[PDB]
Amino acid sequence: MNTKAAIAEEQILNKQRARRPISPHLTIYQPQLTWYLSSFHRISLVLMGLGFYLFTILFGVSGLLGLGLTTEKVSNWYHQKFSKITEWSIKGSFAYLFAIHYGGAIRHLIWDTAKELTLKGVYRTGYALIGFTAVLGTYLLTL
Amino acid sequence: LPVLPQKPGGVRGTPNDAYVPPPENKLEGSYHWYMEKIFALSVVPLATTAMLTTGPLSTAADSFFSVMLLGYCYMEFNSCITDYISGRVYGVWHKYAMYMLGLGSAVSLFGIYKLETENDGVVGLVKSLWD
Amino acid sequence: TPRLKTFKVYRWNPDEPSAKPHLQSYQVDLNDCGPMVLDALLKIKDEQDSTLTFRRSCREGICGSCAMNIGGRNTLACICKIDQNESKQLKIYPLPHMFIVKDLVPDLTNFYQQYKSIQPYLQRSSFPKDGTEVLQSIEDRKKLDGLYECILCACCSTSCPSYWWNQEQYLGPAVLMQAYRWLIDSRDQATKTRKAMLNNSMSLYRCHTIMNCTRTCPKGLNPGLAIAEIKKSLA
Amino acid sequence: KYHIIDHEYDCVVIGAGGAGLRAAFGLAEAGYKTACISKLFPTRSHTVAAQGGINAALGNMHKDNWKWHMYDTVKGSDWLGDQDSIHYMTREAPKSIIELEHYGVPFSRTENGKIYQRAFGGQTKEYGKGAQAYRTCAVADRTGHALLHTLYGQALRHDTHFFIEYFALDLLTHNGEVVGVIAYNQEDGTIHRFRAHKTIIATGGYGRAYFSCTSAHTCTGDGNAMVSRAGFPLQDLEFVQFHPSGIYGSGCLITEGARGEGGFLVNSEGERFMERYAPTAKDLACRDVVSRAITMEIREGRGVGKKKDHMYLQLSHLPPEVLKERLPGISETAAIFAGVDVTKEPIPIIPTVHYNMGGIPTKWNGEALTIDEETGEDKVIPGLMACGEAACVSVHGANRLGANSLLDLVVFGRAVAHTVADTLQPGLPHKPLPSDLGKESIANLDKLRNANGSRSTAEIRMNMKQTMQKDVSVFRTQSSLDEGVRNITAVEKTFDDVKTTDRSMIWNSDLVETLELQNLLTCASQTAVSAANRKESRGAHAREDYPNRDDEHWMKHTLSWQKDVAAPVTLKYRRVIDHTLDEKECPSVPPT
Ligand SMILES: *Cc1cc2c(cc1C)nc1c(=O)[nH]c(=O)nc-1n2C[C@H](O)[C@H](O)[C@H](O)COP(=O)(O)OP(=O)(O)OC[C@H]1O[C@@H](n2cnc3c(N)ncnc32)[C@H](O)[C@@H]1O
Ligand SMILES: CCCCCCCC/C=C\CCCCCCCC(=O)O[C@H](COC(=O)CCCCCCC/C=C/CCCCCCCC)COP(=O)(O)OCCN
Ligand SMILES: C=C(CN(C(=O)c1c(C(F)F)nn(C)c1F)C1CC1)c1ccc(Cl)cc1Cl
Ligand code: SF4
Ligand code: F3S
Ligand code: FES
Repeated sequence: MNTKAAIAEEQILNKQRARRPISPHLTIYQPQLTWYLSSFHRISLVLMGLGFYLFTILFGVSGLLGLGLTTEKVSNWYHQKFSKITEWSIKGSFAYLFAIHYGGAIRHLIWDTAKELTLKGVYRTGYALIGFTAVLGTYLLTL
Repeated sequence: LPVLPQKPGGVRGTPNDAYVPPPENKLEGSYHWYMEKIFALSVVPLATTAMLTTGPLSTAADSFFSVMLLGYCYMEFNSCITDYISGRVYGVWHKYAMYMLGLGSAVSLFGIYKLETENDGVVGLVKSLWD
Repeated sequence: TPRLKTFKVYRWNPDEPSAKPHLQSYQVDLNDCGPMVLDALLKIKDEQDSTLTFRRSCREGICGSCAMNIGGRNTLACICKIDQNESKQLKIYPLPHMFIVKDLVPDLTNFYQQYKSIQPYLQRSSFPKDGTEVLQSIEDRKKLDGLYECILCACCSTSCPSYWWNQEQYLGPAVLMQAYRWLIDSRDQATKTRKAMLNNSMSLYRCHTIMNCTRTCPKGLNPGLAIAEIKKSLA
Repeated sequence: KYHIIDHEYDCVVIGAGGAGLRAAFGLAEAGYKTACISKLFPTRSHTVAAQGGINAALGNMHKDNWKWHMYDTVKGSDWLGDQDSIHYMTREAPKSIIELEHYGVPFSRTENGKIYQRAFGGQTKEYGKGAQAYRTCAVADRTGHALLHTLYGQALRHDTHFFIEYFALDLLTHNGEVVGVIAYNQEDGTIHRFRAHKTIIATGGYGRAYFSCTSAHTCTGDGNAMVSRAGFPLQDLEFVQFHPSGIYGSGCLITEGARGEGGFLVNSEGERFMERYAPTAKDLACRDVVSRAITMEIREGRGVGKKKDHMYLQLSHLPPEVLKERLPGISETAAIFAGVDVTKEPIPIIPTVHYNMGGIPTKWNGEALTIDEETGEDKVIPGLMACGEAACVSVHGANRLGANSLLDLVVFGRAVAHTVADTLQPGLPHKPLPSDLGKESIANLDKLRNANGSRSTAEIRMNMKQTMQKDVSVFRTQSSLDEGVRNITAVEKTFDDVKTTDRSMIWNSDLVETLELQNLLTCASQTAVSAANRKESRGAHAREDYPNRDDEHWMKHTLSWQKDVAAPVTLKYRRVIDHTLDEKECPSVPPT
């Protein structure tokens, strides 16, 4: 016994385990500043790192299967391609994604030296991140 | 993507069993933590000396910015594969997603070279694109 | 004249397994009720529908049995206070991303198997010769404050989005704080082998410093700073 | 309809408190196959709520002696304790706190590197005439919390098969000896039969038979009702202890360390309870005279209250630096249910039920007892043992000294594992019994599940709680104890018409609360009959019609029998042992 009584009890428990549901995780949780200001640090680099890859795999594909691309050759195709009202919807949303990732990467270089990790310091370095983003992102439009 | 058959209910056994931890593989553990902190410590000062520059950078200061931007972007795409496409639930397609982060980032380094030697820089492409 | 507040409790019955889960609505008179949430759950069970199942034991907040998700955040039901305004309602749920047994009872079997694997006991090799205790200073005993007094409620583990998806392999913020309680102990001379269970891909290195662990702890401890010192000690 | 699963072990321990955990790995470090059956997770037991210390005569702040500790345990019980278990407990007490530190208990330190120990009430040195001694050996406010979490982590070092969330129903018994238990898996819905050679009961006390108590929600008497249903007696059930401090309205507790270093109970006039009405010249005394100080203060009018049943305890005298280092767990548990700070205004206090000095009659080595029906001597029950709060060795006797209940768990959980190894050899065949061994315990699980009556299980539970608080209380006489026996008998005849509206078998919590009501009705009906038959006053049982303590006729224990609910209760008595283990090590203490 105790091995015949462990197989027999795991047969009816592995049968009941397969019909249990999962409790909801998103869509019920409270919106806080700890996981809303941290999902803007993964979104902002995926949307920016894709543009960095696509513009360097284009110059490195046209080297092998040679078409002869140049920086002033693609700049006319992008400038002349979009109307005026969508030229500023693209560049108006890359200025604020650059300021929230530049000012959020200094927030993480402090947190690997184990400083500013109390609850009083997680919130006061996150109120500077919303002030640094709204000023640097608007100054980059005037350039 | 085809999904491997999972454990029934998420668990298997009695509470007096134990989790058997993986062997020590510190090329994926502690040494990977070193590489993610060298690329971040050298893209924050180098981008700050690009908002204070009159025009484009020199080809000694622009190649060192572009190679340190590719490794910084590789190490975060590496960390989204291992959170969402895992070997527990997909199996073979955890490694096939890590080989297409191979020649989709080895052609990228060839694209850095054909920007730096004929045209001027990566920063000389985005400054002329505008923002 | 009574004051009726409306509660909304999660329901599931494993004898009808094809029925979807849903929220059921009760109304409790707040004049003859206690000030806490557990005092209003125990009246729905006694004077109304008595098939509502949940865990409870001390009603003080030191064992950690009544962990649930009350109003959006993870807390204990015997500390959380009823907002005395009958114009609003309340939504009670189980702990998030857990396989439920019956109603508000999650299956914490994986949570107990991960806690056994960190070896939570002293591992010396020698003791004094006269039969007296092993010495420790006052400044080394002060290093243990704020760490040994976790009640194992798993309210921090089931708020970490890296533990929502990867929980069959990532140890969570509640087990990784008790692994630090034994690493900085000055009487435990087994340190090199307690840092070889954590030097792989995903046992420690799925923490991305979101910090919902330190925000939702009902006892006021800091499990998000204790993971920042294990990473700094493996380097 | 049912299917039964058969296990087979050597020793089975029922309970995972501080006594059932110490005895569990004490038997698995000796080569035995042990199984620990628990209803909760082991770090959610009631002994996580303790906030005092563990008395031990270590002597690292002044000189000390273990014979001084023995005199205080003997005097403080009104000479009803067994003096051969006081001599054993107070001798093995220094050896079990140094051994408990080698497991990793984070004791508070002293500036030499040694354990720090404070003062409770009762311990005076030099044979009861001298200044107050210092031996309590405390962690700051979590002595009970840091003792479960260390004893549980040491049970994982060895092999101990924990069966978590099982509800034990009854003892299997064949021809006067016990052969195992029968349980019920809550998660799955199965019936399990365990078979063993020695089964050890460490369930705990019953405190939820009263209206207001300091106990948990799961502190029902479950081991005392398994034993009483098999035909065995229970001992000294009349001595219930009423703690002096406890929160008005709910029952929550502040520790007695709040009076160890600075504490005044200030009434409506503004005096200290030190003399002149209901007082001993010294405060910090034993827990029932101070409890008989407060209850005599409120009725004559000398008490502040919203309905004039209320008191105070000042903590504004203490410096603010000592309130964060010595008692940090008190400042947070008062500002939630009472809503006031500990530094500016005093806190409300009521006396409530604390501890039970009664249970299974036991020898000092762990073996359970009965009495013979021919000559009236003692008799060992084959196969049964007990330890913890559910046992009655008579170390506490008639009155409990503070911080001696955590020493009770460690010393007599270590002595249980030591006398099994001296009797039982590992590896032994089991006897083949009939195939329906324990068929009358599943016939009761079926009746209480398909129940249909008029009274719900939460309505009959309220007629038991309001009866025991009205009649069996602090002040007793033989005109309100006879009204308690006639009322608790009428409540027991309404359990025949209970009503249950949950027929599931997976986490059927409507069935577990009406199984715990059958256990509390057996334990509460034997307390009202035992307390109405002792015509004297000693310890925590004070009779107003007999105010003197009698020694020549009433220095004996009480044993009570009751088989089922609504059945007659009988009484027999046994003598108290008044000689030590060795007459040359410590002589006996005579009465005074
Ligand atoms: C209530 C209390 C007690 C207390 C105290 C403060 C409070 C609020 N302060 C103390 C102090 O300062 N100093 C001291 O010396 N003692 C103090 N106490 C008393 C002390 O806590 C108790 O004496 C002690 O806790 C008793 O321990 P024991 O091991 O005997 O009991 P337990 O921990 O309550 O055991 C509970 C376990 O039993 C299992 N169980 C119960 N019934 C069943 C059934 N039917 N089936 C299976 N298992 C069962 C539970 O699972 C639990 O593990
Ligand atoms: C630390 C974050 C790391 C970002 C990783 C993403 C990879 C690419 C990101 C950035 C590329 C280089 C950044 C260039 C630095 C800004 C230069 C600047 O501010 O000058 C502005 C140019 O304005 C800007 O460019 C605003 C900066 C935002 C750039 C775009 C944001 C994110 C870019 C994603 C790249 C997608 C494709 C772009 C080209 C492909 C090659 C990268 C005007 O020029 P001056 O007048 O000379 O400035 C001197 C002032 N006295
Ligand atoms: C809404 C989320 C959840 N979430 C994360 O998943 C997450 C994680 C963790 F999953 F490993 N680590 N980091 C850094 C994150 F942003 C954030 C809230 C925490 C989300 C955000 C961005 C993306 Cl592209 C996908 C998702 Cl689904
Ligand atoms: S750290 Fe806090 S929230 Fe997490 S398990 Fe411990 S007590 Fe609970
Ligand atoms: S919330 Fe989770 S991601 Fe890390 S910092 Fe805490 S364990
Ligand atoms: S009941 Fe123990 S913490 Fe809520």
